[PDB]
Amino acid sequence: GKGDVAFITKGVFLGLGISFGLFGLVRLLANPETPKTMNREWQLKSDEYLKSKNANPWGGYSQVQSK
Amino acid sequence: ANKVIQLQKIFQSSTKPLWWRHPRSALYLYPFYAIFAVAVVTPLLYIPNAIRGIKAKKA
Amino acid sequence: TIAPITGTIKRRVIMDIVLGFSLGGVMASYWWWGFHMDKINKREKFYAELAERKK
Amino acid sequence: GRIGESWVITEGRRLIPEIFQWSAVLSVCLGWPGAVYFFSKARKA
Amino acid sequence: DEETFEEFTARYEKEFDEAYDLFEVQRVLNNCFSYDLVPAPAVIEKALRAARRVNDLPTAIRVFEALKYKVENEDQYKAYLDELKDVRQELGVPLKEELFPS
Amino acid sequence: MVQRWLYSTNAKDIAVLYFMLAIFSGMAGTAMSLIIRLELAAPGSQYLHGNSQLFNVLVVGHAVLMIFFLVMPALIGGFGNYLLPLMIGATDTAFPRINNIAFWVLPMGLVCLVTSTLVESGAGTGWTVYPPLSSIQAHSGPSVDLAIFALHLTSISSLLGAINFIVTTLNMRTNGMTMHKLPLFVWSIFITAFLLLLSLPVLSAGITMLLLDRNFNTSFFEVSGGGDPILYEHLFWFFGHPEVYILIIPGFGIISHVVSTYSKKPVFGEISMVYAMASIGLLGFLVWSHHMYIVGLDADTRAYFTSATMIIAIPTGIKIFSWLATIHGGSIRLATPMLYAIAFLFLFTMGGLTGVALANASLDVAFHDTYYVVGHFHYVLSMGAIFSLFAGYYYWSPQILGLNYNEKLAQIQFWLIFIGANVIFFPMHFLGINGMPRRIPDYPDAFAGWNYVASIGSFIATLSLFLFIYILYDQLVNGLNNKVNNKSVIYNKAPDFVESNTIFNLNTVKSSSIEFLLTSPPAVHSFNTPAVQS
Amino acid sequence: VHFKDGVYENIPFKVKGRKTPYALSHFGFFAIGFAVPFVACYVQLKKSGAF
Amino acid sequence: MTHLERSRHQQHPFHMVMPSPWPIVVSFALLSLALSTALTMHGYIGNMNMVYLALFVLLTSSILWFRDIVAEATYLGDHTMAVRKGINLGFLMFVLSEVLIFAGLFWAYFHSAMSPDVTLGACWPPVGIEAVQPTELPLLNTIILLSSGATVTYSHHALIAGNRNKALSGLLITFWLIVIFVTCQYIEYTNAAFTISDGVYGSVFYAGTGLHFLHMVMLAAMLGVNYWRMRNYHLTAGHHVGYETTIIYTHVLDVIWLFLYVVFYWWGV
Amino acid sequence: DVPTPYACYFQDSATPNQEGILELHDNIMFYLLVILGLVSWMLYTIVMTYSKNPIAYKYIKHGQTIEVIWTIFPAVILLIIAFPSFILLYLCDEVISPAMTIKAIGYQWYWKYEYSDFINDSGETVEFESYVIPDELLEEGQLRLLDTDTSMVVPVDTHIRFVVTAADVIHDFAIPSLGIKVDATPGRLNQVSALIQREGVFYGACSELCGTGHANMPIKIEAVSLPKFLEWLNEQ
Ligand code: HEA
Ligand code: HEA
Ligand code: CUA
Ligand SMILES: [Ca+2]
Ligand SMILES: [Cu+2]
Ligand SMILES: [Mg+2]
Repeated sequence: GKGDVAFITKGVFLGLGISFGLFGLVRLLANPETPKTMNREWQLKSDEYLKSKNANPWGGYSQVQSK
Repeated sequence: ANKVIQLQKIFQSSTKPLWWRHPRSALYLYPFYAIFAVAVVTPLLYIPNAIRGIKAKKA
Repeated sequence: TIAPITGTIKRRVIMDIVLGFSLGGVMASYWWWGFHMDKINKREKFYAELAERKK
Repeated sequence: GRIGESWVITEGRRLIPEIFQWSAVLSVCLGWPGAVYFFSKARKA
Repeated sequence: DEETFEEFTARYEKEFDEAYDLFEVQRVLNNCFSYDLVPAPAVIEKALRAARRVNDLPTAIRVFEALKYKVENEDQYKAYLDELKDVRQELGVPLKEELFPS
Repeated sequence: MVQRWLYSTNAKDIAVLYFMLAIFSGMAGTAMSLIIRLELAAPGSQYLHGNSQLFNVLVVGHAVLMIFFLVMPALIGGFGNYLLPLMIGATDTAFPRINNIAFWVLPMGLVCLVTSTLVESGAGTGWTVYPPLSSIQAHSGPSVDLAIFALHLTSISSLLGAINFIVTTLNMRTNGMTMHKLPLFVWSIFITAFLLLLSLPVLSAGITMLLLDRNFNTSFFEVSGGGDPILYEHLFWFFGHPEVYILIIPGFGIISHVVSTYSKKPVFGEISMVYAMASIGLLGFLVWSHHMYIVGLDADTRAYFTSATMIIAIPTGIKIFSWLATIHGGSIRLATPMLYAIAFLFLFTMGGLTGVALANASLDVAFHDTYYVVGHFHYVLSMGAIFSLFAGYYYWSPQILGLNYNEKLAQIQFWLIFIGANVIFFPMHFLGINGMPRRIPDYPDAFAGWNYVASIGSFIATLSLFLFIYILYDQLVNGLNNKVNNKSVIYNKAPDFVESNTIFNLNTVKSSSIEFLLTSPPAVHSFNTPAVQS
Repeated sequence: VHFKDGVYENIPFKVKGRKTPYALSHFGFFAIGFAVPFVACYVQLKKSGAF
Repeated sequence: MTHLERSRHQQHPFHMVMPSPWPIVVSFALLSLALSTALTMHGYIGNMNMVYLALFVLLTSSILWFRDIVAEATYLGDHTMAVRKGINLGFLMFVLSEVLIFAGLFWAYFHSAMSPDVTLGACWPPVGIEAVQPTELPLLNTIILLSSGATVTYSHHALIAGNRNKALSGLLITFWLIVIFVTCQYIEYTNAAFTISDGVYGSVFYAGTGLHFLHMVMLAAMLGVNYWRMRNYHLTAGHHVGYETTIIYTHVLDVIWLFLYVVFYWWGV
Repeated sequence: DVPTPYACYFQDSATPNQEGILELHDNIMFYLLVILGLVSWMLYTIVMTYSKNPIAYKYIKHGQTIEVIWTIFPAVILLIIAFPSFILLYLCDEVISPAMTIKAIGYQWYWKYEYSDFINDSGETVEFESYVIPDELLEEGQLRLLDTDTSMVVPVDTHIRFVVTAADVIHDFAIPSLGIKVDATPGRLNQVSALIQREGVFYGACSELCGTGHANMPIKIEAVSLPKFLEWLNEQ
């Protein structure tokens, strides 16, 4: 009644934002060093190998997902 | 020796709890609480050595 | 007169069930003939070009 | 008798917008990972 | 129920005639509009006279609100309003749209 | 104060002790799942410094706590012991000291499970504690013994409560209530108690066999000695599929109550719902080897088991079509139990359709021990049984507590858990169909993309759990004021369209069960004279 | 035994008339439950030399 | 009777049990038993005194619970007809649960025997294992069980028929025959070639018949308490339900011993 | 052949078993999407046209002429999805005239492969253990938690029979793009077949909880042509 749909829309978006922010703040407490394979150069050098071995022909083989 | 009416007249006309209403209940109930009180807390004393990893002396 | 107006939930559930089967049918037919029969064709043109790369 | 507007008109003008609303709600309820993949770096954009 | 429409009207005419207070006329009106048919004009007329006997005016307005919600068109509603007009003006009940105009 | 709660003998007190333990252990299992899902967020060691044994121990604790210490003592232990005597008109359960020991053996299972975690390394074996990993060669120490004793004490509780339930609804029904005129929740607890009584023996036999194998040098599942671990798989899963139908059948009863009272029309074909529940319970004993499709059975074995696993889609389909038919043509009052029931009716069917994908042993070679299976069962568990559990709480809490909850906060909590659970468990099908295996603390780097979004959704789910904790606090403190102001729904049924606001006031509650006619918080002696029914 | 009826007498814990705030008991009941796996994690990481 | 005096009773036939400490006492005894055996199995406790104390506390707490049940049924008159029907139904569900435990054990035997391993030699009973022959002592053990049922049947029907000496003597004969069976099983277990560690054969054999042995020693205990309560006039001619449960228990232990006999001693040799 | 980031479908098939598994999965998913569209459309339209309905049709309880229909119609759709499933089930079990056997024994956190046919000029059985390359010794470009130090090499267009067992606990020899999943239990020997249709390299992993090294236990299969297989086998 009279603007409680708006309240339980704002509360849902606020809960999503608080969850994203606290997820970020406890991702800041993880291991400081990601594995060596999670950069762009390693993944291009793995797609090198996969192209040489004809991997995943009709789908895709490319492994690059990081920067 | 057919004491059942005489015991009905005690168990129904009583104020005490049901496990206390017999005359011989102080002979069962007072040792049992001591035996129970050591039986439930002595493994709880060995819980920290089991966490630390200290085995008992056997040799 | 006013002729009897009866049975609107009958024809309503009949059109609702028919519409539900038709919407599920167009979703599933898109699934098959647009995703599955693209994956199949990308697979089989690879196998048919392999069977000529082997002469 | 069949007084009034036809039932195909009466229920088409009710069922037509709810088809589109169902399509929108179903595609946001199922295709929400497409919105993450579109902004992920694996798309190379 | 394997009921025909005519058995429905003859059941609910004599069901409205035997209601004796406001609980009963509202109850009978509820469980006659809770079917998959708009009631015939005769049983709506019997419902109006029954709400007259119990002397409650908003139930005789809610009758017309209920059949507005119950018919398929607005021309079926206007057909009810045509030949239910005489009993409505005789009892003197207003329709809700002309009572609370938006 | 010690005689009402320690020496307890009324079912309505043992039910709230069950509920307190259930929500405590659910906080424990949700914390364990948060640690699991936080470690799984990215490749490499993140929070547990390597140490995959600790990951496996946490997975064991998460599964055992959430199944045997949240869903069973919540649904069966709380709701059955509270509501089945009140809905059959019984003054109490038959055998009430049994009903008290069936609660008080659960904190003891909890403390032995927690010290199973604290001794040498914990039992990291899965919740299906398979030998030879669960043996004495691969798991040295008292960890697995204490986990087996936790399962023993929980099986003692759920067997004694099952005997209690069967006898108290075959014997203590009030004086108009034939078996055909039972509520659907009573039929749920009834059929669940038979499944418990028929299935918990074989589990107790199998894990006592395992315990004797570990400690008494006997060889039931030791290969160098004549054993076979496939015998453990058979003896476990003959309990294990009846266990998961035990988890869901009271959920079916709760949903059939909620959907009917918020559609304001009765359930479409009630006796066919009873027949469907009984058929699910009967057929659940014939399907146990669909968890054993890979172990090396024959082809005709697997053909029968696909057939029998497939033909349980018929009574569940009858139930779900009946739920859609009993909301069709209704007057839906969108309250929080109704929101949870509609979310059940969608997400449970999605989990069941992935279940019939898994039912084909031809296809289950592509999906066994993958995260696809994890997606199926976490759908039908944390969106079937947890959603029906939340529906039962929001449906019965103000009646049986006397205190209303904040309605807007409840709907915020619902939408947050409905978003968050979807975000956890929907990408698991993508991971499982691409080949990601189960029970791994670390994965290849190609699985990072959906694992990250799943652990983002994990925080939404636990945020809604924290909101639920605050909803409990606001209900316990301000629950008498929520009736006065407009922060809560006081009547779960509105007046009918021609029912006056004053004619509604003499008949405020219109229910088909006794639970909503009682005094709020119900009396210590409900039914002094027996209730009567035509 | 005849027990008390009413609104707050069905729960084993005290809510209204307390010398301490109720939120203490309420949130410390659940923070212990949320904190059992962290005690588990701490002792099984101190046993494995990671701390 | 008048309304004023009918209002001083219960209006419904069901036992509203008084609050009792033995549920939480037996629960803590099961805790102490679990925590004691899981630490003496792995050497964190020196001797078996903790396990002995825990089993003793468990047994005495169960005895005090049964004493209170006897007190309610005899000295307070709380067991009406509906309560009797409920107790009989609960005991029937209990014996169905135990028959299902034995069905799991028979499944274990059959899964080891229907097609055995290669490490025993595609053989049943395995090579080197000297199996117990079904003719000597287990035949006497079937005879003294089929006869124990025949004794307890006339003891029951003479309890109904008004006889006192013909029921007490039949109960005494039943109890002594049960302890004859238990001592004969002890003699077989001592003079058996294989042990419980001698492979899967000794495992399944001693599991099945040792669970039956434990059920028979509890059967001897409840036959003894039925003799005590019949001599001390607790049991009556129309209201003897613990006796009836013991009769049901004898007649299901008889048929599961027969299944153990024909499976473990005839088909499996 | 290898998982890709953000993927949502199967890996690309390499055997007829996996390419049949994909078709059966899509055929099941067809009717599954029909049923999902039906129940989601009903669940949408009911709560969007009866949430604003003030009169509930409270006398609809039986529906006899349509309860039989929604009992019968799930059964015939079960029959339709069960017709190809039985054909695939009874096609994938026959291991008829294979040209190669390979044993795969799962130890705790390595696999041990054993070509046992003595088609060599050496005439002796070929075995080797394949361990995961640890993360600190990965040379650059290698796939983490997938690459091994030694490999299992198999010729193409050859019926191969994998005989799978274990040594201490239960493992699982699983390669998804080949579509083989087979439990290695320490008592028995299972078998699967494959026919590799294209050369390449296909990865898999232990899909059964082995313990604390369960994630560190991969499978790597190089399928080559038969000359290159022979020249590989001539060494090891
Ligand atoms: C009861 C069933 C149940 C529930 C609810 C959950 C809930 C969750 N589970 Fe899990 N899970 C299992 C049963 C369950 N799980 C089982 C059986 C396994 C197998 C273990 C094995 O492989 O051996 C498993 C394993 C498992 C895996 C696979 C990991 C692996 O294979 O090793 C993952 C993946 O991240 C996971 C995560 C989660 C997450 C993030 C939640 C989140 O959904 C948590 C969010 C849920 C809530 C917030 C619920 C509300 C909380 C309450 C306390 C309800 C209170 C309400 C009242 C009391 C009225 N759990
Ligand atoms: C809440 C408990 C629960 C419920 C209700 C179910 C329901 C079902 N489950 Fe599930 N399952 C689990 C809990 C549950 N499951 C757990 C815990 C595991 C993993 C254990 C472990 O490994 O640790 C598991 C894993 C599991 C496996 C093992 C796979 C593997 O481990 O490799 C299989 C195999 O067949 C299976 C199938 C099914 C089927 C066919 C149903 C059916 O009952 C579903 C029926 C419902 C529907 C079918 C949808 C509604 C119907 C219609 C809309 C009608 C029209 C539809 C059709 C005609 C198809 N599930
Ligand atoms: Cu080998 Cu897991
Ligand atoms: Ca990780
Ligand atoms: Cu199952
Ligand atoms: Mg497996």
